[PDB]
Amino acid sequence: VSLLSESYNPHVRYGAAMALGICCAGTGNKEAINLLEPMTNDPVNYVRQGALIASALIMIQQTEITCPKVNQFRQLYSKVINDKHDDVMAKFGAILAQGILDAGGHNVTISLQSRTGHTHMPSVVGVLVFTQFWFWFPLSHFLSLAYTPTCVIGLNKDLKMPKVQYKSNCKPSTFAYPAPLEVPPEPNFQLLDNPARVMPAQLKVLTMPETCRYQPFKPLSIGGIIILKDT
Amino acid sequence: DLYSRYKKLQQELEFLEVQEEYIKDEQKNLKKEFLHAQEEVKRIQSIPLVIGQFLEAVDQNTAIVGSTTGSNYYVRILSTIDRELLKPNASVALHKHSNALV
Amino acid sequence: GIISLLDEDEPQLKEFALHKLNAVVNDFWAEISESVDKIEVLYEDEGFRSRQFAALVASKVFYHLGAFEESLNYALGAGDLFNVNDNSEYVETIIAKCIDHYTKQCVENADLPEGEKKPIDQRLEGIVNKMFQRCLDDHKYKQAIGIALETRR
Amino acid sequence: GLRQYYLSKIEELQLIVNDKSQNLRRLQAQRNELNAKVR
Amino acid sequence: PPGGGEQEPPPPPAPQDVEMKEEAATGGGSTGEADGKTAAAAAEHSQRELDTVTLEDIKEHVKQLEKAVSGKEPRFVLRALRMLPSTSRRLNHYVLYKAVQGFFTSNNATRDFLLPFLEEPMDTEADLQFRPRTGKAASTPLLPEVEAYLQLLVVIFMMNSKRYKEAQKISDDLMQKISTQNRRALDLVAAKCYYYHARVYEFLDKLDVVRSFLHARLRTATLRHDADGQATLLNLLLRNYLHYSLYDQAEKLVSKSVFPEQANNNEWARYLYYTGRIKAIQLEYSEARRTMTNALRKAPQHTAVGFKQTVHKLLIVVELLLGEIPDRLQFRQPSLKRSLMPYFLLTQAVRTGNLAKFNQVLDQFGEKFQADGTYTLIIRLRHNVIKTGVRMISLSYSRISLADIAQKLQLDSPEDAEFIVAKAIRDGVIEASINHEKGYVQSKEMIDIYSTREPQLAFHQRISFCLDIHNMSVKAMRFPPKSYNKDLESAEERREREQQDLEFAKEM
Amino acid sequence: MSEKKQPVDEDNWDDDNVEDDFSNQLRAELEKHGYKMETS
Repeated sequence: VSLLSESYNPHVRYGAAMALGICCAGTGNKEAINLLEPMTNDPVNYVRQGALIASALIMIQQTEITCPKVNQFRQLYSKVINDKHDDVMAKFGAILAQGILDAGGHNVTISLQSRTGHTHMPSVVGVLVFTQFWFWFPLSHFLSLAYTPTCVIGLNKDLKMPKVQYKSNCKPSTFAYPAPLEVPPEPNFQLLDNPARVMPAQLKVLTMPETCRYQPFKPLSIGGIIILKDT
Repeated sequence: DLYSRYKKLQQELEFLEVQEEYIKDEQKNLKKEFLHAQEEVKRIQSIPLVIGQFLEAVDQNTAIVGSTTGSNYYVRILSTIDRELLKPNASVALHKHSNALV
Repeated sequence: GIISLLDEDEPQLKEFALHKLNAVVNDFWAEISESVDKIEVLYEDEGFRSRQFAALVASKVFYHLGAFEESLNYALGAGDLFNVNDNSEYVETIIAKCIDHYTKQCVENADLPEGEKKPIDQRLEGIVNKMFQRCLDDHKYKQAIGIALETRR
Repeated sequence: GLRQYYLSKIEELQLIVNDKSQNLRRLQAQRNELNAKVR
Repeated sequence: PPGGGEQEPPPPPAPQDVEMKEEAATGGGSTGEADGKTAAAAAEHSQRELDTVTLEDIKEHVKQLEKAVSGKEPRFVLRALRMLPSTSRRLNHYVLYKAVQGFFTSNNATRDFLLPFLEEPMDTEADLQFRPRTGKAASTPLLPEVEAYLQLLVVIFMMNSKRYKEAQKISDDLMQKISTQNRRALDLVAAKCYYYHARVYEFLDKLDVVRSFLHARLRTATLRHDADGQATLLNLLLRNYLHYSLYDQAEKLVSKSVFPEQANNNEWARYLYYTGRIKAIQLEYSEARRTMTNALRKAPQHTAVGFKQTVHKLLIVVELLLGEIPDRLQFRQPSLKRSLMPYFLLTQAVRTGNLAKFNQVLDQFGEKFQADGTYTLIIRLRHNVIKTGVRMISLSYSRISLADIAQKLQLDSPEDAEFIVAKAIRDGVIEASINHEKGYVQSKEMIDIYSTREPQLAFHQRISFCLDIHNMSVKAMRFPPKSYNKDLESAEERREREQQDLEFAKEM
Repeated sequence: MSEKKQPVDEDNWDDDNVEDDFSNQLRAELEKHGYKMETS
């Protein structure tokens, strides 16, 4: 599609960016960010816009260690929304890209795909219906079906929360946060409760609870909810 | 594993067959597309045409002319002009506003 | 030179002719490569005892000259003399077509098995599960996990 | 055979990869020049 | 001793100076960039290997006092060459034996000492899996033995060194040649060692064993890989079968490997000659004079004495068979003064209409034409001489007696000069009638061959071909098209200034 | 480059065509015509 980013029309140049934005949005694709880097430079307002939409979808819940272009683009949405001489269509992808980029407090994410291999069809309908903001603006408000969490949940009975506190092993900077600035010696053992967010790339870096009273009967590989056998 | 080494490799021939035919479409497709653009540009040489006189060029296809208004300009030119038709002291044609060679 | 006595009409000199078709099948292999192909004459003849080995050496010489399925039909119809050796750079030549026509036919047998199926020449599937047991017994199960898909069975 | 039926199929395909690939390589830049002339 | 001591010690380090940067760089690139990386994209050690042939073709002549090549073998055979922590000492070992040549005395390899220079696939962790290293470190001593050849107590050392390289060649024939240029990189080494192999182990030894070994080498060729084994194994098959009279010309007709697909313009170039003499001995019907001409025009700038004499002779030898002849001796460089005079003296008789003048050549240099072995093709030219004569006279005179042409053609018999003339009518050549009763052979005046549609065919042969060479001047042309990075339309910030000042004039 | 295996080892051209045709023919005319004067 990078070859199609140089079409002589800005329509196919426009749809190329949303093609990457629907393909690689679950990944911090360094290649796709590399392709979307000059896509904001085009003299057409709506492909500058869709460059910001796909630039928002590529890096949700990604803090600076999946790819360093996150904070390269945080300054960029403010950079284009704080100009007066821009297009409303231009900065519209930025005011859009904020509510996309900080969705749910970095607790929800997109997923057109289960761990099982099956696709997540209401997220599929949510993104296809999300494409047609052209001819109705709250038509792409049908997006909440795409928002899916990234959190493990432990459980032992039909209702009772357990008290499990496991940790991690790998580089702990991956557990970075948004951390707003609000202007008017390193722990890798991240202890977690039952409703704790975790990156799917951080599902492999955690430690299983081996010292708690609880032990998971299931091998912990997916997030969501599992039985956590009290031992 | 040796088993994926042939199936995944005929997978990309099965993928690869749709690229040379597909741009083989584009050997003619931007010919028949391009000729739409080719005669399209000449609208500027409509009829409200003012007259300059060619003086010299800095480089290929960007030049300096002497207008019949008395002043001189650094102008651009139409590409289809045979450049070897230029310069006895060439009576040239200028756009009245954008002020380039016609 | 031994090609000259292929008109003896005594079923012992055909046998003696094929005595010299396996050890010396690299020099006048060039000679009888395109001129004489009377393998199918004695092979289809009622003269037995000498047709069994005849399709072997035609499967040798027709292999290298592009007559691959020609070497494959004679490869099937050559018999017990044919599959007796897997200690050469030649078993690689013949199972490359046998398991080829096997599984590319077995795609159509994944299409319509019921009716108009394979008239197998009883080794076309026999060396399949034979060498597949060699996969099962030569400790390789990254390929025993794979040829069991290759059969589509 | 895997060594001597199945590895006999890696030896054949790669030749079609390398030259039909290369024909595509020539043809795409051949289009790309024309795209430059277009825009 | 000052004379030896002032001209002999600089030879050793300056060949060491070039050999630490040509094939120590082929050591660092052809083993780490082919056995471990791609060499099909980077095949420069093939032509670098050509260079390490060419420099060493005329690099060594002498019996090597001061151990300037004879001390290289105790130097360069002690090689692990496994990995950089095992070759960082080998880079020192390129220097340490200079003290063995210079401070001490090394082992003077003089026709006897090659055996302790051969048994190192074991000494200090030498291997056989890096056959880009062990075939190059096979060839690199397999060359300088057999380069000067030294047929005095060197044929068995050469021979056993060929046995070791043949063990590497069998490991090449059997053991993991896929995608490594184990096969491909050592088809050049195998191919070039076929010539020293073929210049000790052909004419001095039995070639007919290398026939069946070469049929096996061709059998493992074309299955696993179709390049570089499809090429050399066929001229290298051809070169003594042509010298023989074996059937393998028609086997070369029915052969599949007749095309080896762009065989590197050296084997490919000569290959067309090697198939040209095939239809020479099997009766040129003007089929292969284009493949002789093509073999000639694909031949390089080196010297004519190699084979370019013999394609320069044989190329026309087949057109003397047709009847056509140009001036051959037009480029008197190093070819058109030495080896022509019997052969241009031959066609000097052919350009005459004389009969026994051909015999006056054929006795004069019957043996010189047997020195090459063309004489069986030379012997059949009396036919084209006499057809040259009958086209000459039949074109010249019109109503001429047959009782004149036997005497003028010194045929000594008019009674069958009815019959040579008669078959000259029969086979095509001349048309009109003989008054066999009278004796004059009349000939009609056939003019206006233009409206006869022959020169339209003389066009259309060349119309199509000239269109084709324009097509090839197109197809060879479009590789350049590259580095076309960005078709930038105008700008971005100056477009913002254009809409800015445009907004000023629009509010204005 | 140029290894080139060895199995064996104007001013000229207008002169070469007139060498072709003008090859072996009487070489020395000052006397041939002067002896055809009385014989012919």
